[PDB]
Amino acid sequence: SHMYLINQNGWIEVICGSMFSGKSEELIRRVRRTQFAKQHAIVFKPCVKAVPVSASKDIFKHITEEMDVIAIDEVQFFDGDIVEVVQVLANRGYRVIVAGLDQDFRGLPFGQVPQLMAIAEHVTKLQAVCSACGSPASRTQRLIDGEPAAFDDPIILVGASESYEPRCRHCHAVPTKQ
Amino acid sequence: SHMYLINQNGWIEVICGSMFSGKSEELIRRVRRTQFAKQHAIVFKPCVKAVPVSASKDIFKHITEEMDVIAIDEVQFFDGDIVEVVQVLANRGYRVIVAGLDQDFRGLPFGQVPQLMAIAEHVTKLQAVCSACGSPASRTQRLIDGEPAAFDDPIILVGASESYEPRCRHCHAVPTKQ
Amino acid sequence: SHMYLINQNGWIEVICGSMFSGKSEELIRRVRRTQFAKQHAIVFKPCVKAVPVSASKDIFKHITEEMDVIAIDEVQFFDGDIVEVVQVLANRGYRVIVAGLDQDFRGLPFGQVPQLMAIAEHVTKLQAVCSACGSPASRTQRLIDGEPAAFDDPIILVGASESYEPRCRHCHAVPTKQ
Amino acid sequence: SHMYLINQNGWIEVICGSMFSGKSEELIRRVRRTQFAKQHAIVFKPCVKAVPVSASKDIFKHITEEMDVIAIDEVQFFDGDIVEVVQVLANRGYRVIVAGLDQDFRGLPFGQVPQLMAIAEHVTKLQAVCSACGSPASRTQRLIDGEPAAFDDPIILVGASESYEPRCRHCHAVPTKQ
Ligand SMILES: Cc1cn([C@H]2C[C@H](O)[C@@H](CO)O2)c(=O)[nH]c1=O
Ligand SMILES: Cc1cn([C@H]2C[C@H](O)[C@@H](CO)O2)c(=O)[nH]c1=O
Ligand SMILES: Cc1cn([C@H]2C[C@H](O)[C@@H](CO)O2)c(=O)[nH]c1=O
Ligand SMILES: Cc1cn([C@H]2C[C@H](O)[C@@H](CO)O2)c(=O)[nH]c1=O
Ligand SMILES: [Zn+2]
Ligand SMILES: [Zn+2]
Ligand SMILES: [Zn+2]
Ligand SMILES: [Zn+2]
Repeated sequence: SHMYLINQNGWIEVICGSMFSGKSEELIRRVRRTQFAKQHAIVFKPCVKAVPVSASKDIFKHITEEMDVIAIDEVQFFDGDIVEVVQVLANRGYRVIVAGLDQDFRGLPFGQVPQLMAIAEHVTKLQAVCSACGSPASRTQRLIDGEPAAFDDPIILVGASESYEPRCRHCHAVPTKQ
Repeated sequence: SHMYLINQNGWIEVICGSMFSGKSEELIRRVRRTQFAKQHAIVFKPCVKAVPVSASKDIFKHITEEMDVIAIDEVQFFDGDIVEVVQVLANRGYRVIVAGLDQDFRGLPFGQVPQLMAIAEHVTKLQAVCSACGSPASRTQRLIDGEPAAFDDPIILVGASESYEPRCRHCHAVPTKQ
Repeated sequence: SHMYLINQNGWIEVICGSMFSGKSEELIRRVRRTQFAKQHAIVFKPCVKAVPVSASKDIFKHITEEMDVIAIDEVQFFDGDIVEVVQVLANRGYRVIVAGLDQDFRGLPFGQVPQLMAIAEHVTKLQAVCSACGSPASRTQRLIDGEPAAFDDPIILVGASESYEPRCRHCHAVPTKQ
Repeated sequence: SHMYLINQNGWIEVICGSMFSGKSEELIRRVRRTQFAKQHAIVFKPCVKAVPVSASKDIFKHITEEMDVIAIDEVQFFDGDIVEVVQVLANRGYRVIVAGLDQDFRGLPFGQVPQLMAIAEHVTKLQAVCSACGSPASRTQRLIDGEPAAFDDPIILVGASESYEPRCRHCHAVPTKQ
């Protein structure tokens, strides 16, 4: 015979975009509306309380039937389970709100974020303002001593303003070796 | 003869919605992207610095050719000039970002906000979560000692949580005399 | 004593923008999703069937308890009742979808559209592409024999391509007498 | 030495969602605004003119310096090159508009659509109305003789109403063997 688990009407909201676009601020705006309504919310991170986790499946250990809203920040960093983990959470009737980068510094899709964008009921893509020219940005520029990082430098490198900048595609510079 | 002033490509962004929807937080998110880009921003209020003003036309006194972005919060409160003031600012090439309530406590259009929504290049309408039932809110409920305010009580009454609550239309209650 | 009619969770969606932005096409897209779901829809116009009406209150005569979705096109043209008419429809539990111009040819708010934008749960503002320069348009330019219409010519003038064009604010030209 | 090709300010717009959500209609709305502005547009499909192509890289053969806008429908069907092909088109200064399913019938990410959603400047996710319950849909249900298709049936199966239906997640049924 065939098996069928009946999903509940939870859902997923994805917030994504380059660094500096206010993804985390928008996650928190949404979460805050939640509290004015007196719902129970929890926020997860890698490394209302914010709870660090080393694996996606660890999220389960921290959850209750009491809880209404599950937020996860910096999702690009989450492991390969994260797609399944959020699907199951939504299927259980939770509002799952998820924020992370769409693209790494090369302009390539970051981690499981594209998959989350695909399965999500709602997607919000935020833009920053380009540092070089003032028009809408859609990229994170990595700089090293003022110089644009090469296409071959590591995908993951934890940092902030000291290494990163928002740019439109025109101003985005990712040099390759020949 | 006929006169013609050539507008520049400034524009208007309206952020609106009931109390508690995060209008001001979203104004500030937008303004903050501005600073990461090193643009000059100013924020106006009734009663990056926040500058109180008693009339809309007073905004002009505080502006420069240096400045790039003009934000105005709590726009429902601004006088009858505000439509013209923002049109002229945009026409001068500024990015004008404006936040205020769409509706008063009766569910009726608040101040000049509907007109601003009409002339604006961008409109963003934010929703809170309903306090009574947990579904998307689109109204501000006024309560007085737990009781829903009558349709005849003043349009303007400055307050916060001690008198106000977000609700969907179903849960919104505005009683009338007979 | 005080009276209170309990609203149902109907709602309003406003679609607005300059001529040529595809307001009517988007109204119909939405309406069409409705039919794939086997809901009962009706469309109203001034002058699934499209039904002309000379007054807003006339809409009532054409409605049923069977019906689920009420669409109204060219709302700028509707009389002063239209705000109340749509509020009551929503309050009765209908999905009310409404399309019309945000601005007349002068760049001023058109009819009751700003009020509808204020009371609506959802607002969608569509942009066309500017004819003069190719960037996003937000205005309807009126031309008469190639020449930009004066600020004093009538507010209402029924027409299409033979008199009208979409423009950004920079390219929008509304001359005034001196 | 290192190589650097300077991108132009073209961009990508993704339109996605379940079957029946009006993706193609919205592609055409956008394309049509283009024509009112007198820009040169072309539309591509798998199998203003609509041009069938068997490989993504074939798109190049059909393009000019004259052309301004490149639309591609049913993108889930396009091969592994499509991400690169659209990146390069945007990088060359074209407005690239792309429409396809976010999810296959199992609720899993379809083809290269998630990657396109990640690299795109704009993402629009459209919802249909659920056939079973009338609330917003976010899934395509596959039915075979009235019965929900198993999780193991082929990923690709060309069809329309005779096999497919839009549903919310609650009503979506994808049975598995045990
Ligand atoms: C753009 C980018 C950011 N990051 C990191 C830097 C920050 O710590 C984090 C985004 O907040 O992601 C990468 O690891 N790789 C990248 O390509
Ligand atoms: C909803 C509502 C708010 N307000 C006030 C209360 C707050 O001070 C402000 C919104 O932040 O507006 C009114 O004056 N009238 C109203 O109907
Ligand atoms: C822009 C504009 C359009 N119209 C009319 C022309 C069209 O018939 C209709 C929009 O489809 O509105 C006006 O009457 N006044 C205006 O200012
Ligand atoms: C939902 C779904 C649609 N399709 C096909 C059916 C249609 O021909 C096309 C969407 O228009 O994609 C699949 O091949 N697999 C799927 O899972
Ligand atoms: Zn730039
Ligand atoms: Zn409610
Ligand atoms: Zn223009
Ligand atoms: Zn359903």
